[PDB]
Amino acid sequence: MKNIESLFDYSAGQFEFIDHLLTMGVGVHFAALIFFLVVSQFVAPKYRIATALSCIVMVSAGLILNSQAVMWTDAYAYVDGSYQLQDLTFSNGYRYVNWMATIPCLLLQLLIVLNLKGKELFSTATWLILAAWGMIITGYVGQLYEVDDIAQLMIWGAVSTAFFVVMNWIVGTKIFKNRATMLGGTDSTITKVFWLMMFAWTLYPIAYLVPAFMNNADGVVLRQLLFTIADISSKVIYGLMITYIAIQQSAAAGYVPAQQAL
Ligand SMILES: CCCCCCCC/C=C\CCCCCCCC(=O)OC[C@H](O)CO
Ligand SMILES: *C/C=C(C)/C=C/C=C(C)/C=C/C1=C(C)CCCC1(C)C
Ligand SMILES: CCCCCCCC/C=C\CCCCCCCC(=O)O
Ligand SMILES: CCCCCCCC/C=C\CCCCCCCC(=O)O
Ligand SMILES: [Cl-]
Repeated sequence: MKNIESLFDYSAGQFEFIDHLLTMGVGVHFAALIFFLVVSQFVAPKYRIATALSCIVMVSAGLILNSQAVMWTDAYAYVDGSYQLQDLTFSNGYRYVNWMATIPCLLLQLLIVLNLKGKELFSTATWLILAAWGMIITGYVGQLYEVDDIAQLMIWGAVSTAFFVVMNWIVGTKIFKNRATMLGGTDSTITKVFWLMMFAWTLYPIAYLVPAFMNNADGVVLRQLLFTIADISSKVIYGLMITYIAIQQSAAAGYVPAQQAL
């Protein structure tokens, strides 16, 4: 009742498009899961956790997308020519709770392929996860108000954006100060990963703001479309680049299965 999805009836085309976006997302993540599983054998032990983290992200995201898809079809019924709310079973808040788990995984795999270790790894991961959790929690509280109090959504979103900026500064600083340690020419690749991250993660706050500038049923569809683009880019495409970097550095370090795979 606190999310704008509950305010509207949906045309068959809007309802089925959203359903198909979510089910397509389930398929893409679980297909990618198999890919990350199979190629982990070609990654040196030093980096293999990075590919395992992608597996964890795929199943985490895939399970939440599957849950959203079933909640969506549980919540609405086709009555008198439109899909109408029947039960209070759909909200975006499950995405937020999940980010508490997947964002730390996405950040950790980056730090691993940057060749951080020991105390710097643990210390950097700690500040990044705290910043990320601060971002997610303040965003979560904000979107509880996307119907009733847009001013409060904006203020919680400003606080959340401050955490996002500081998090990105930490990430960027570590990348640019450590890319000279990277093997196999991946010092070039990692810079592209950072820009991909900036682009993809910025789509989420744009989706967060849809209630402020497109509070109608098409805005609900747009938000799910943006989430879908952002999820695939920030998790799947990002994971593929992380895995490429891990295998390339593994090969340059003399791991034979990596050398043969490439
Ligand atoms: C809520 C309103 C707040 C508005 C706030 C607007 C400020 C945005 C400016 C920068 C964002 C930081 C993004 C991080 C970009 C990477 C920075 C970096 O990596 O620094 C390079 C390093 O210094 C070399 O070694
Ligand atoms: C796979 C999911 C990912 C990478 C989620 C990332 C989410 C964010 C970067 C969220 C950022 C937000 C803000 C910067 C302010 C508005 C509230 C958020 C939480 C949507
Ligand atoms: C309050 C929340 C704080 C959470 C801190 C999280 C701590 C994570 C620290 C580092 C995880 C590294 C584990 C995997 C080791 C990879 C190194 C390797 O195998 O080459
Ligand atoms: C229970 C798992 C959550 C772990 C939280 C630990 C990380 C703390 C990070 C920053 C906390 C930001 C506090 C914002 C809460 C205020 C919202 C409210 O209480 O209404
Ligand atoms: Cl997620």
